[PDB]
Amino acid sequence: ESCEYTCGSTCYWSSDVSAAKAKGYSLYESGDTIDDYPHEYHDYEGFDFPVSGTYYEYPIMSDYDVYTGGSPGADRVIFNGDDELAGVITHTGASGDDFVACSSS
Ligand SMILES: Nc1ccn([C@@H]2O[C@H](COP(=O)(O)O[C@H]3[C@@H](F)[C@H](n4cnc5c(=O)[nH]c(N)nc54)O[C@@H]3CO)[C@@H](O)[C@H]2O)c(=O)n1
Repeated sequence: ESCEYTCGSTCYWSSDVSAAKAKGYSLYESGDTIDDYPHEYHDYEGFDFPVSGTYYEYPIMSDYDVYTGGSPGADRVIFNGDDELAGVITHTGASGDDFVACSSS
């Protein structure tokens, strides 16, 4: 129950991240979307993610429910077509539609 990632003030447990990615990926895999998620993520920000691209983003929710439509909020789980985790990012602390990385702890 440690915070794998911390987005602004939000604590995500490894299980939170995994469930988000898992959802995002099962959709990616079928070629489906839910309110435009998962979305390809360009990485214009320049994050040097530990896994290779291309990357996809899927909302990760501060209430810990898996995204299934509606407002996506400020946080995103980044994964690739091999279901690998790249990271967790957020709009929280960034200027607009731009992102900043979530910290570990
Ligand atoms: N400060 C903010 C800003 C947006 N949000 C919500 O975020 C969503 C949409 O955000 P998001 O999923 O990131 O939508 C982004 C992505 F899907 C898409 N995209 C693709 N590649 C990239 C990239 O490298 N960078 C980037 N910033 N956006 C990208 O480009 C749009 C941004 O222009 C919306 O409902 C907003 O209400 C928020 O809660 N707080």
